[PDB]
Amino acid sequence: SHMFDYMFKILIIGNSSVGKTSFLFRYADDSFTPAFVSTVGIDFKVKTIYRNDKRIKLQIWDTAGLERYRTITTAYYRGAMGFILMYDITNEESFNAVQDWSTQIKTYSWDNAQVLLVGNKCDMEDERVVSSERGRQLADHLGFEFFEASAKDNINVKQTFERLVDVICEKMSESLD
Amino acid sequence: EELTDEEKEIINRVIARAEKMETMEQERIGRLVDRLETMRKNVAGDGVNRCILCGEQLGMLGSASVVCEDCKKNVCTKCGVETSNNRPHPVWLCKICLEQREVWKRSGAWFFKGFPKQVLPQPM
Ligand SMILES: Nc1nc2c(ncn2[C@@H]2O[C@H](COP(=O)(O)OP(=O)(O)OP(=O)(O)O)[C@@H](O)[C@H]2O)c(=O)[nH]1
Ligand SMILES: [Mg+2]
Ligand SMILES: [Zn+2]
Ligand SMILES: [Zn+2]
Repeated sequence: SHMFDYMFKILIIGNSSVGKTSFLFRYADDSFTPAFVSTVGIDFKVKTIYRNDKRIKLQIWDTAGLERYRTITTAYYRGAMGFILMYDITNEESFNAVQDWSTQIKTYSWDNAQVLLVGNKCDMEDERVVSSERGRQLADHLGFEFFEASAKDNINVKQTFERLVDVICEKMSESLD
Repeated sequence: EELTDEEKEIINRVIARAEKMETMEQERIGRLVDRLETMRKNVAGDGVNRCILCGEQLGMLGSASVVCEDCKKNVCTKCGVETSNNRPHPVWLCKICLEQREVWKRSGAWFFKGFPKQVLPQPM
């Protein structure tokens, strides 16, 4: 039965072009591509890691941000243990959408679902429109952990997934007496 | 909604290889669950005067005893496992409930508080 202890299903959601797929390809295969191929519906990758004295298999789903595939992507929420809700730090709209995605999560997912708010592209400090203090402030107001990172320059990305994983592990440990 | 050309064709693939992963997950969990049931069937005691697992009496027979935090039955120190964290007065678990927790964790049931069924077929 393979060589692992747990399997965590993780979904990455947020407006189109915020860099959801890139964030994935950088964590999985460690590869960035300035090109922009909008994702068709959904897709996923598998990655086994060894953390907290446990072999963990991560099934990481990459969802389409376009309102077009809402119904098909939301159908996969109910199985998720953790979410990565990201926005572009150089795009006000994507950041304004956060509140909505938050609702989207409350509706189609279970309660223990852990959520991490990620402000991507923190390498483009020249085109920054959202301040760290605002993202942080929103994160606190929604009860989510906050991270600012960049797929392109592999920064704070691994630390994002690792925090998700540990957060889920602690909820697991808390669910037992 | 909207229409969908060959996009379906692109999506069904992902679905297909996701459903195949679900099949294997059911086999991994199935083995864990089945092993556990067998342990349950081998309960010989009542948890009252005689240990719940083996069936040997408790008390002046020289057999120490404890109460299991999860099923509330009495178990001898032999069929029991002293669990311990960073706080005095540790909780005990009978061997079956200890395995129960391992299953509830490794299968993801701890999350859904049970075993769910994600039936997401392919849109032909
Ligand atoms: N500068 C910079 N660009 C990034 C970063 N991450 C992604 N991009 C770029 O942002 C654009 C879109 O990236 P994707 O990863 O395709 O975003 P997406 O949200 O998954 O797209 P949808 O599937 O349509 O939702 C691409 O042109 C990437 O090269 C980053 O950290 N920094
Ligand atoms: Mg994409
Ligand atoms: Zn016994
Ligand atoms: Zn017990």
